[PDB]
Amino acid sequence: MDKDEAWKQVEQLRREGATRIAYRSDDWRDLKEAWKKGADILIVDATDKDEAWKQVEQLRREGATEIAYRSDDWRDLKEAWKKGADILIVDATDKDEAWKQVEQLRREATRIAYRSDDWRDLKEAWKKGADILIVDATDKDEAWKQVEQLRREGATEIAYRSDDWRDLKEAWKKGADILIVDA
Repeated sequence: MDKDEAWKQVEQLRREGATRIAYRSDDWRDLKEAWKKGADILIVDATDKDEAWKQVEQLRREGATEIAYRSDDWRDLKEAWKKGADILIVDATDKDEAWKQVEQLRREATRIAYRSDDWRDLKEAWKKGADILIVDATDKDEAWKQVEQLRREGATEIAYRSDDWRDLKEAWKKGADILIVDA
């Protein structure tokens, strides 16, 4: 998970013409650089550091307009929204309480991004209101099959995550619109 390699993936996807590139990191400085290089969606992870909202705060001040935040903890997600995140990432393995909070805000504002390794799960989340459906099957055959099926279902804002721009480009070709470089 090397930053210089990650930035190069963003650069290559930009050269290929992608306009909805995302970048996942725990460091606002790394995210700011990815932003300058072509990433429009900046995902603050810091699933290790608690007050990772400090990172959201700094990116907000720097002027990024699409900041995402991942936590399984609805209280953390809500704080991140308050500090300027507009995309809250919830996971299939999360407690039901996580979606419950992000759904309240989504009605009122925020977008919900749902990560599952089962495409039928992702479809249900789409039907239940999720704005962004993240495919991250490490098997590429299965992952690209999930992207294809979500496109067939009409699910919108399909995302795929990889450390390799070539896999992201294949996902893009098959129907993914958001391409997450995992730094």
